[PDB]
Parts: sequence; C-alpha cells; structure tokens
Amino acid sequence: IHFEPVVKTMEEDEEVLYKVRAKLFRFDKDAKEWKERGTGDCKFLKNKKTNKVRILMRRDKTLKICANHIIAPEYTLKPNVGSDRSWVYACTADIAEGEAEAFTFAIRFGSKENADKFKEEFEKAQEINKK
Amino acid sequence: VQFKLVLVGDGGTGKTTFVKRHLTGEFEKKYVATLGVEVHPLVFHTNRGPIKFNVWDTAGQEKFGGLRDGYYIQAQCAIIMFDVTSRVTYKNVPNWHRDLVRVCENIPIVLCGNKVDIKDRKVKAKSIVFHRKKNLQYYDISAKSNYNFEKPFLWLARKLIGDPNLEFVAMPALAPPEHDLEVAQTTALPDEDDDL
Amino acid sequence: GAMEGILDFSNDLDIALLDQVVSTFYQGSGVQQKQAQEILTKFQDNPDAWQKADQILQFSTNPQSKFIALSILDKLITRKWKLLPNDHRIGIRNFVVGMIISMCQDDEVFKTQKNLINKSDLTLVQILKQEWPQNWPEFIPELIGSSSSSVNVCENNMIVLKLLSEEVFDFSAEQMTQAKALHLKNSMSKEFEQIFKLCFQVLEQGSSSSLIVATLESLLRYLHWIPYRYIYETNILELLSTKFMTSPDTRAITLKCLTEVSNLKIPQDNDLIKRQTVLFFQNTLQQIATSVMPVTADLKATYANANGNDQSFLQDLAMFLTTYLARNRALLESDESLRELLLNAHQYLIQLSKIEERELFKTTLDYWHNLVADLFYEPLKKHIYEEICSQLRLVIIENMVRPEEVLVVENDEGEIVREFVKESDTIQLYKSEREVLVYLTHLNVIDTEEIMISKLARQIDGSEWSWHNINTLSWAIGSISGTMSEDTEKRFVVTVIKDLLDLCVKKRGKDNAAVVASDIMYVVGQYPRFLKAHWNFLRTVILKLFEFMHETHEGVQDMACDTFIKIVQKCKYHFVIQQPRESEPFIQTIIRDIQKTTADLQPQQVHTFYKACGIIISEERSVAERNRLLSDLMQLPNMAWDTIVEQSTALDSETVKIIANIIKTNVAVCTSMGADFYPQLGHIYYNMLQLYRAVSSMISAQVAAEGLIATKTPKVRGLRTIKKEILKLVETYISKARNLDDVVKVLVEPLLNAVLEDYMNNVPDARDAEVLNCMTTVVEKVGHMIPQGVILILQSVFECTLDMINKDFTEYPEHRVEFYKLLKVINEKSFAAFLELPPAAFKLFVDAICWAFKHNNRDVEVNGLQIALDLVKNIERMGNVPFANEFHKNYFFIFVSETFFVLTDSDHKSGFSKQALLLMKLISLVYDNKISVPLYQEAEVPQGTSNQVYLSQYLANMLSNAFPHLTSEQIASFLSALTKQCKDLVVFKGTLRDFLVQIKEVGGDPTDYLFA
Ligand SMILES: *[C@H](CC(=O)O)[C@H](C)[C@@H](O)/C=C/C(=C\[C@H](C)C/C=C/C(C)=C/[C@@H](C)C(=O)[C@@H](C)[C@H](O)[C@@H](C)C/C(C)=C/C(=O)O)CC
Ligand SMILES: Nc1nc2c(ncn2[C@@H]2O[C@H](COP(=O)(O)OP(=O)(O)NP(=O)(O)O)[C@@H](O)[C@H]2O)c(=O)[nH]1
Ligand SMILES: [Cl-]
Ligand SMILES: [Cl-]
Ligand SMILES: [Cl-]
Ligand SMILES: [Mg+2]
Ligand SMILES: [Mg+2]
Repeated sequence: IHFEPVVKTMEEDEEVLYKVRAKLFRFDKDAKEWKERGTGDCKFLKNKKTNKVRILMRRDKTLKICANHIIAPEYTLKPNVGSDRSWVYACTADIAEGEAEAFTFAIRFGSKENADKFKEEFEKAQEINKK
Repeated sequence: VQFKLVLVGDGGTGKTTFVKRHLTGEFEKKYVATLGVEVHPLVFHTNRGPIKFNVWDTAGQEKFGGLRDGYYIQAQCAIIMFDVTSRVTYKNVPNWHRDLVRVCENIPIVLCGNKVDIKDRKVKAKSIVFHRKKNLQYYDISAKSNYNFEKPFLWLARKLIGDPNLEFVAMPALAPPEHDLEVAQTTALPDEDDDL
Repeated sequence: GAMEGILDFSNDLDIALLDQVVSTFYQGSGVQQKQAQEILTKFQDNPDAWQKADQILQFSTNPQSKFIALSILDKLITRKWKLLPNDHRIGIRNFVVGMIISMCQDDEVFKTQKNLINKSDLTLVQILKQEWPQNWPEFIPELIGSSSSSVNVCENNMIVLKLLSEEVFDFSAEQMTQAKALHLKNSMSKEFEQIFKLCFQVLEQGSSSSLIVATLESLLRYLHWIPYRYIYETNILELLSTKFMTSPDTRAITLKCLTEVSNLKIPQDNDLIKRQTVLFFQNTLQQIATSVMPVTADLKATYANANGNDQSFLQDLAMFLTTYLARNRALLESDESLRELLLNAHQYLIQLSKIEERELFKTTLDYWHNLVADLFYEPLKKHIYEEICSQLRLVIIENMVRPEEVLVVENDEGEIVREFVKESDTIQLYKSEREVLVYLTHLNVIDTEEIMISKLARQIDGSEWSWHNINTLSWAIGSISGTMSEDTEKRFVVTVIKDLLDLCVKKRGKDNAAVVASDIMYVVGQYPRFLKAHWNFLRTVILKLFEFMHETHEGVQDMACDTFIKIVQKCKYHFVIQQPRESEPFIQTIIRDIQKTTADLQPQQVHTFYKACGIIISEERSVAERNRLLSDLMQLPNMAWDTIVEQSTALDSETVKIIANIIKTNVAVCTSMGADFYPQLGHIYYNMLQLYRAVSSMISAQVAAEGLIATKTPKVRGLRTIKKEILKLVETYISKARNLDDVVKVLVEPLLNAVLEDYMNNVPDARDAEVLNCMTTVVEKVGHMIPQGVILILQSVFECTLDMINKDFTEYPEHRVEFYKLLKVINEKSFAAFLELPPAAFKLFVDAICWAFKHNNRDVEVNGLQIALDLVKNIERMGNVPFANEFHKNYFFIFVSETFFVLTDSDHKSGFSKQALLLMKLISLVYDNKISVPLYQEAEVPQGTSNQVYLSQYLANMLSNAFPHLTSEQIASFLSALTKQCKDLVVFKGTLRDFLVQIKEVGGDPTDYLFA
C-alpha cells in the first residue's frame, strides 16, 4: 500500500561566452559628466537559436539590468583620458530602461588585464555577430 | 499596486543621494538641498511580483521644509536617515520620529545610519539604540559604497507584502534590437582610485 | 495656470480651487503634482494665509486642505502668536476648540478623520503652550468635566493630554527657554492629581476599548515624570500586570508602561515596595505563560512567521524582561519561592535570544553582558544561573558572527570566495559576543570546553558537518583565547588543531579547503601564548602561511599575509633569537627567501610582508646587528633603487610603478621600525629628494603641454603617487624620530628646498595636499627648533592655499582640511611666525580663521574654533604690548560678531560648545580688564568709558539690527545675564540656548534670563 505523499529571467536560451565584474557609466552630454549606471557582472550572452551575442549587465543585490544591447560589429572601443582600465563606446540601442535608447557608455574594470581581456572578447563577439 | 514611502532626516544626511542611487545607479557628489519634497516612483522585482514605492523624499533643512508633516499624510512606510559622521543628526532622530508617527501611527519604519564609508565615524555603533523601544528596523548604510543599500527596501517590502521570505529577483531580460564621443573620451571618469 | 489662483490674496479664496490643488498634490503625479506642491508651499508660507484658515476649516470638503490650514495656524502660533491682537488670539482659540468638539460629536467623522483630529489636538497644545495656565486657568478642570459627557470626547482628551505631556516633559529642552519649561512642568505637576483621577477611573471601568488604549498611551508618557506614589500607592500596577495583559489590544501599550514602571525613581529600603515590584513582574509573567505562549515555545519560529504584531510584541517582551531584570533580579535571587519566577523569566530571554534578528540579538546580548559581568564578581550568585549560562553558551557559540580577520565568505553560487568589502557593521557585534563568551568561559571553563570539543567531534564524524557549523565553532574557539590556564589551553589548542587538520584531509576541493584554512588561520592567530611555547609548531605554521602566499585562492592568500603579521606582532621575539637546535634566527631565513616567498603577492601584500619583517628587526636592540638586518631586508628595493637612480641621472609607466613600489616598501618598513629606520632613510634621502624634483618637473611639463586634463591621466597620477609616497615616508619617519637634532640638521632644509617652492609655483590643480600634511608633522615635532623654517613654510603655502579654498566650501576638500591643521599647529608651536607676518597677511589669517568656523565640515570647523581660541590665548599671554593692543583694536569685535553669527544662524549647531567657549573667553577678557586700550574710537563715546560699558553698547546695537523683532528689554536682559555668567560655562551656555529659543518667536519674556 503506497501512502499518498504530502502535496523567468529570459536568459535560459543563452550561452555565457564571457563574464567579468565591471562598473558602467553613461555620459551626460548636457552636464558634461559621467554618471554611474551600475556595478556588477557584465556577461556576453550568445543566443543558441540566432547565434547573436549581447551584453547583459545587472547591478549587485537588486539585480536590476543596467546594460542590455547587441554587441554591434560597427561599435568601437576607445580609451578614456583618465583611465588605463576602461573603454568608452557609443551604443545606438540599449533597452535596460525599457524603450530603445542611444548612449555613450564607459565601462571600467578591476585592472588593465580585465579591460584588455574584455576588449579581445568584445571583438570576438562582433565577428560572431557578423556571420 | 504601490506604497507611499516618506524619507525624512536632517539636511545633508544623504536622503536624495540614496534615492538617486536606487533610481539611476548614479552617485551624486554635490549637495543640492531638496526644496519641500521630491516624489519618485521606484520599482523592485520580487519573487512575489513587482512592488512600487512612491518615494516622497523630503527636505531636511528647516528653511526648505515646505509642508513639513503635511508630506506624511497617508504614508504607508518610512525611512528615517542620519549621518554616522554627524552626532547632531542622530540627536535629531527622535524629533523626526515624533513628527512622523503623530501623522503615521502604525507603519513600518527603517532607521538608517548613512555614510559608513567615511573613516572617522562619530556616532558609535554601540550608541545607536533609539530604534529598540520604537520598533524601528536599523541598518548601517552607505549610498557611496552601496553598503547595505538594498536592505531598507527589502525589509519594507517584506513588511508591506506580509511575506518574510520575499526576495529580490532578476528582471526578465528581453532580446535587444557623433563626435560627442570625443568629449566623452576626454572627460575623465570619476573616482579612478576606487577598486571598480 | 488655473491652480495659481489661490496665491492671489486680492481676491476671495476659492475653496473649490484650493481643494483641487490639494487633491492634485496628494493624489496626482508628475509635472502636475510638482506644480501643485510649489503652489501649496507658497500658499502656506504667505504671512496672511492664516487669515484664510477659518474659511478653509468651515467650507472645505478635503481633509488634507484642513490639515494644511492647521499647519498654517501652527506656524502662526509657535512663531508670531504674541504679535496678534488679543481678539485674534481669542478667535483662533475658539474655532480650534469648537472644531475639535464638533468632530468628536459626529461619530462618522471621529471614526474616519483621525489624522485631522490628531493634527487639531496638537494645534490646541501649541495654543496651550502659549496661553496655559496663566490665561486659561480652567482648561484642565473643563477637560476633565467634558470627559464624562462623551466617550469620543473622553478618548480625544486622552490624546490631548498625551501630546501636552510630550511637549512639556519630553521635547521642551530644545524648544523652550529654561524658565518657560519649568513653568509648564510645574503647571502640569500642580494639576496632575486630578488628571490621574480621571485616568484611573477610566482604566477601572473599561477592558479593551479604543478609549482604554488611548488612556494607556497617555499613561506611558506620564511615567517619564510623575511621582512613584501614583504607581505604587494605587491599584494601578495590578490592573496593568493582570487585566490589561489579557487583552491583546491593550497588551502592547501595557507592556511598554510596565517597562517604564521598572524605571521609576523608587526607595531602596522599603520592604513593601519591593513586594509590589515582585508582584507586578510575577503577574505579568503569569499572563504571558497562560495567555500568549508557554516558556517552552519556539520564539525563533514565531518571530520568523511574522504574524500580526508578533515581532513587535517579542521585541517589547525582550525590552521588558531585560529592563526589569537588570534593575531588580536581586529581589528574586534570595527567596526560594521566587526562584522559579527568576529562572522562567531568564528562560524566556534564552528563547528570545534564538530569534534571527540582529538588532534584537544586540538587545538581549547587552542584557547577558550585564548578567555575566555581575556573576563574575558578586559572591554566591553564579550557581543560581548555571543552567541558564549553559544554554547561553550554546546560543552564543552557534550564532558567532564572522570575525574581521576571516576574509573568505560563501557567495550566491555556493562558492567560497574572497569578500568584496569589509563587513563593517558586524565589528561591534563580534566584540560584544566575544565579551559575553569570555565571561561565560570563566564562569565554567569545564562546561565550555566540553561543549566545544564535542561540537568539534560531530563535525569530524560528519553528523553536523557544514561550513556554517565549523565556522561559528572555530570563531568561538578563537574568541575565548586568554580564558584558560596555559596548561588547559595547551591540551585544548592541540586537540582543536589536530581535529581541524583531520577535517582538512577529509573535506577536499577548493571551497572546503578555503573554509578549513580560514578557520585554522583564525585559531592559530588568536593563540600567540601557545605559539611562543611551541617553536617547532610556530615555525611550521609560518612556513604554511608562506605556501598560502602562492595560493590561487585570493582570499586564502590575503588572509595568510594578515595572519603572518598578526602572529609577528605578538611573537616577534621568537623570530629574532636563534632558537634551540636551529642554525640561525628565523628572520635571517625569512629575509634570504623573501623574493621567492612574495613572488605571487600583490604589491600592497609585499609591503605588509616587509612591514612584519621590520617589527622583528626592531626587536634587535644592539645597533650594529639591527642596522645590518635592516640593510639585508632592504636589499631588493635598494638594488632596484640604485639602478633607477643611475638610469634617471642619464620615466615610462613601468618605471614609475617600480619607483612607487620602492618608496611604498620603505614607508611600510619605516612604519614598524620608526626611529630605527634612520640608516635606511639616509641611504636614499638625497637621491629621493632629487627624484621628487625630477618628477615635479615632468608633471609641470605635462600640464604645460597637455592642459589641466593631464592631471587626470594615468601617467601624471603615477608621477604624483611618487611625490605623495616620498612625503609620506618623510612624514612617517619624522613623526617617530627620537633624534630631533638630526631631523633639524640633516632632513629639514633639504626637504623644504625640495617641496615648498614647487608647491607654491604649481597651478592649483597640480598642488599636493600631502605637502601641507608633511609640513604639519615637521612643525609639530621640530617647529620650536626651526623658527625661520616655519616662516618659510607659511610664506610658501599660506596665501596660495587660502586663495584655493576661499571662494566656496567645497573645492579642494583635502587642501582645506590640511591647511587648517597646519595653521593650528603653527599657532600652537611657533606663534612668532604669525607675529612676523606683514599686517595685510595677518589680516588674511584672521579672515581665514573666521572662514573656517563658517564651514559645516567638522574637520575644518572644529580646527577653526580651536585656532581662534588659541590665538586669543597667544595674544593675552603677550601682555600689555603694542601688538596685543592693536590686535584687540583691529580684531576683538570681528571675533565677537563672527562667533555670534555662527551661534545664531541655525546652520552650525554642531559647533555650539566650542563657539560658546570662545564667546565666553572674549567676553571675560573685557569683564576682567585684560584689554588695556579702549576698544572704542576716540569720539565715539565719552572719554574714560569702560570697555565693559562699550561692549554692552556694541552688542545691544548689533543684536538690535540683526534681530529687529526682539524688544530692547529682551536684548538688555540677555546681555546682562550673559556678561554676569562669563565665568560659569554651564550657565552661560544655558543663557545662549535660551536666546536661541527666543529669537525664533515674538514676545519672549525678558525675565527668562534671570533663570537660576
Ligand atoms: C589542510 C590539511 C591537509 O590537507 O593536510 C589544511 C588546510 C592545511 O593546508 C593548513 C594547515 C595550517 C596550519 C597547520 C596547523 C600547520 C602544521 C603544523 C605542524 C604539523 C606542526 C608539527 C611540527 C607539529 O608540531 C605536530 C606534530 C603536532 O602534533 C601539532 C599538530 C600539535 C602540537 C603542537 C602538539 C604538541 O605536543 O606540541 C594553516 C596555517
Ligand atoms: N561619503 C558619503 N557621502 C554621501 C553619502 N550619501 C550622501 N553623501 C553626500 O552628502 C551630501 C548631501 O547629500 P543629499 O542626498 O543632498 O542629502 P539630503 O539628506 O537629501 N539633504 P536635504 O535634506 O537638504 O535635501 C552630498 O554631497 C552627497 O554626495 C555616503 O554614503 N557617503
Ligand atoms: Cl487629513
Ligand atoms: Cl614576542
Ligand atoms: Cl523694550
Ligand atoms: Mg535632499
Ligand atoms: Mg630621462
């Protein structure tokens, strides 16, 4: 006699190509200054159906998205004058805050090595997205 | 769908900075005194669904106080802020509490000691006991370093929804679709000495 | 727009429009809400707006409109009441009283407009504070009378009385003059007998009503101040501890009342009163056990469930039990019939202590400390609590928070990682837990050992194995170091280490290894006594720490470095001597292999390693041997240095990093060696100062070629790091130097030559605040020996730094702080330097001091006030000489007025005590006739007029113009009091506080300043 026993991130279809801790800034053009957007893990995610690679970054603790955009082939990583461990680039369509919006981002890392590794991986992703 | 939250405390304790950090991720270094009140919606995603706080960030300076306790009307929760580097701000906590609970008789309230990132702390941990008899939750926080920055909202969400096991969860991440760049490149990033 | 109509007072107030604006503000959003807010604030702040209040109260259909009208009135009453014609005072009183009566008599309104009624009650209380009892003698009798006519009115009267009590006794200190507070306290005290009668009658005749709760709420306030006889000579304690504990609606407030009762002023020889104190506690504990939960109940689970008001209740029970017992447990310890009660109350505390809630745990832990500290000393007590203490041992050991030293933690992925940041908010918690556990160990060392060793057995056998469990245990074990005898400690530590070693063998993988390693490092670092007695063991421990310095786990690696220096700080003597059966002192072995040992460490970790070596080396007190050890230690950085100095004489980013790390290494070693560092400093000093100059030139060149933005570049930041570290090295050495003659004769002139002109002749953005910091230590240590050097320092930094910081309060924050520290020490140590200044520069110095005390930044503000006080003292000490006479003629009234300004502007409340001290000094100089010359101009006042008379005239005029709403008599009376009290700081300060109250309102009573 068997006794009767007692009674969605959207990231499930994606491969993590690369992950690194980072601080993200957005450039306020009007007031000519950089503003922090979030600190946390920056991931490169490859969609297993479309093979398209995006940047997805979430803030520590609250887990709120601070970057969500395709790593476009036409983007270019440029240095910031103040830093040897950061890149700046223009993004034409980021959907972190909802509607697609253009930004000038800067992303800073724990070290130059991390920044350099990121650049390499970034450019790898661009080639994937080209195919 | 939403809860009215009033944020009170002495001028310069970091109320507006704390809220801004939560709204946009930014850290505002400049002290621009709040004039009366500023209202901001703030949403968190939890395992029990979205919770929306309508944050009434009030002026701490007497000369900019505006409607004062008039702001507290129908608040469902609150944060009382002080600055652990300024003893007078802790001394004034009972005054803010008094004015608040006279209007809001039975709401969950979190007491926050801000600026714990600053080396020379003045309000000793052992001194902070006002919350005990008043049934306030207490946290050491820093809007600058983000130390415990999520705790006040997490506690409040748990009390308001009535679920001790409520947790923040990751938002769903929907598929995503000139030489102002030169200015950006030649404007130094702030706080280049920080770990990140 | 439409909404702005209410701001036009030339037209009648459209109440419909007001209500729309108010609704838009409270229930609207976005731009509209923001516009409405601004309109309402302007409306509220209009000085005739109070004249619209009655109209709003009569005709409005919006409760928030009426609230705002009451706020407008509140502002009028608290600030301008005595400015009103009397008929307007009578009128406002009548329509507030009438509105309250009207709202209470309509049941629907009473039930549904609590916010508005409460606001009305507070507004009435503001009127009472102005009018009562002198112009309202029958308020209390009539309040009492009205209570019998209606339950609604009776209830609301309880709210009024509660608020009144708060405003008079709880919140008067900051908001009323000493005289007015006394008047109101006396007035309430005189009529309390009748207030209590009403209160008690209500409590007798009711059980669970809103009226009962309101009455108890008022009682809670009264207990802050009423005589104990109202509590002990009536039957009120029985009612509180029985009847009102039974009903949950009254239980919350009743428990708070009983907590305050437990704090009443109470005779200590009165057997009867002792009986009553035992009885109410007994009653209360009985009600808890029968109506709420038995002593065996799982309060941890109850709290976590968070039903209804359970968390608040349990919080309040903790507060009640800890408050009562801390004061009264002695009453329960001797009578065998009270033993069960004593232990039951403590058992509830044990259960409460298991609750997961940090702030609650701190409250119970505070009580446990109170208990165990008492049991440690008081004869024949500890045995009573042996069962309670045994349970408490378990609670503490199982809830030990991570020590600051343990740098590994589990992340959300289940990985044992290095912490991101320090857990700053658990530093005090750990200290508090350690303190109780130490006491508990002393109280029964056998029990504690048995608990720990057996818990350890269940880790190794597997039954209770978890990171959480091995952690808390290990932390607890480390935390009791010092509590055992050396012999017991020996056996105990041995057993613990073997078990941890065994545990490491059995639990493999990088996560398990990191946890067990963190725990062993913690324990061994906590027992240096043991280490000192067990050389073989110590040596092997250190060698293992060296292995961990090659760990790919960064947490373990970093902890190994900290553990190494922690051990060395206590055990250094054992590294410096040649141990039995060793071929050399271990320090020799350490220095030799330093390159290999530190190869995988980050630079700051390498510097920590070198600093630890410095600690050991300074144990060698024979000079020749110590200097050789130092030379040996510095071999690698000195070789790197020598080659860089050679090449520099013939600066890419890699070289700049190498240089910075060389100097940082020297700073590290100098920090631990202090005075003993001198020979190493001598090896690098002159070439180091030459490098400072070379680096300064490169920075200047880069700024010239690239612009100010250059200072943000990695290159320039690296060059400035070199300069900063050189300054830090010199500062560090001079702060610790014992041979000050060498400092002056060898170090100082080359330093000043290298740093001062460079600072002066750089653009503001290229100046290092660290220069000022270095100079402060120079002046502090040898200022008395280098008067011309101090003058040079002032000339080079004073005016140019002042110009950087005197345009606002925010720019160059580090320069600001260091600048005033430097001025403070120069003023203290080498005052002559200021005497040497030209008059225009000395004027700037006075300006700079006053500028400092207008800062809200405490660093600056405090130093500014201190400089001012020290300056006055310096001038006074000169006696009757031209310089002092000119100083007073030029600056006495500037200091007096500037001090008054910051005292009275409400933006510098943190500085009150030091401000008051400075003012008192300044006033006492005149009333002691320590100022030789007349302060007044030749024809300003009649010849031969005393400075006392002229000071009063000056101050009266100053205050008359600055505070024109004050009466002449108010100002005269204040000044009379203040000047008379200029030898009595405590009283002087009270008079200042009274003045600060009076300036906020109209018609303050001038006799207030006669307060004794
Ligand atoms: C993993 C263990 C493993 O995989 O084997 C852990 C995490 C280790 O990597 C870390 C070990 C650490 C310290 C050890 C405690 C260092 C070992 C010292 C040692 C074995 C010393 C010898 C010479 C002894 O003295 C032994 C024989 C003695 O029995 C000791 C253990 C007890 C004493 C002193 C007895 C006595 O009578 O004196 C991380 C710092
Ligand atoms: N170091 C440090 N500074 C902080 C922190 N939070 C805020 N500040 C600083 O404190 C200053 C005042 O902050 P702000 O948020 O305007 O304070 P406020 O309580 O809103 N003032 P008001 O009541 O007048 O509107 C700002 O310069 C801000 O950068 C913190 O956690 N750490
Ligand atoms: Cl209302
Ligand atoms: Cl030693
Ligand atoms: Cl007068
Ligand atoms: Mg603000
Ligand atoms: Mg060269």
